[PDB]
Amino acid sequence: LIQSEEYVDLTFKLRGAPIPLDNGYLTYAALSRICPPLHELKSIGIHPIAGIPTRNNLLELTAQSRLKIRIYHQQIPLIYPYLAGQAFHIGQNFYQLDIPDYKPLISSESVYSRLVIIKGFQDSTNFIEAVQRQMDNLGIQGKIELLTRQDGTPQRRQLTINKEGKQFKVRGFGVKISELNPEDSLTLQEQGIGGKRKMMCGIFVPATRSKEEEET
RNA sequence: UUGCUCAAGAGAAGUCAUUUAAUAAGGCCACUGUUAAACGUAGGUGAGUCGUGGCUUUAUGCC
Repeated sequence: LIQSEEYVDLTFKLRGAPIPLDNGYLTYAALSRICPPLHELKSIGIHPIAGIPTRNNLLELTAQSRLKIRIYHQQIPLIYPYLAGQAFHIGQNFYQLDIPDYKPLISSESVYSRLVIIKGFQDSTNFIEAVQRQMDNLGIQGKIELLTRQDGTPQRRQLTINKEGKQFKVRGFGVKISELNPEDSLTLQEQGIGGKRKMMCGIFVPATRSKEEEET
């Protein structure tokens, strides 16, 4: 019920050809090529693109599909002229961004992260204690829950970094976090957890997306 | 047993051979969607994969 200050969500309407469901390095590299200053930013995150799933491991862009960026509201003039109204290419297709809209950061008792990556922690228990430690660093208190598939197993995801000729394997979990209170909820939403924040993973969102991800 | 009792209009046959509805035609010439305005002030979101790889002190974050 508390709208966070100093942090906003820059949302660009996204249109173009269908894209892989694991954009990650693809979208990040495209934006970095379009926006050189995006590479050197620190406290910025790119939202997972919202669109229905299509065949293979691709993702189809709808009219509601939009590129959303979480950024310090004073750092917008560093990337706005490079992104607002410009176009970026994923693979061989051209994608166009229009004038973005600002969305405030709302507090929620239960928050969700579709993907959390911590280096060197692959099992569930070590990952859980690592996220507890990360909460301890930021001084946030809450109960950690892991998103599960239809079989109840904790859900894992993989990030493919196509750096140079070799392709890289970075993997993590998707967690659901509640019992946060609005202040710590906003703190976790801005700060995020884990690494690879610009890599379309590690940021947070309300638990409605948690249930939606649980559905499929 | 009925002005009746019985009783095949039956056999066979190409409507055929040939013919351009053809020669010619501009839907054409003309039109202003003219003239004027303070944004005042308060309307929200749809979804994968499975066990360390180049930096960096395991850390923990970058590609």
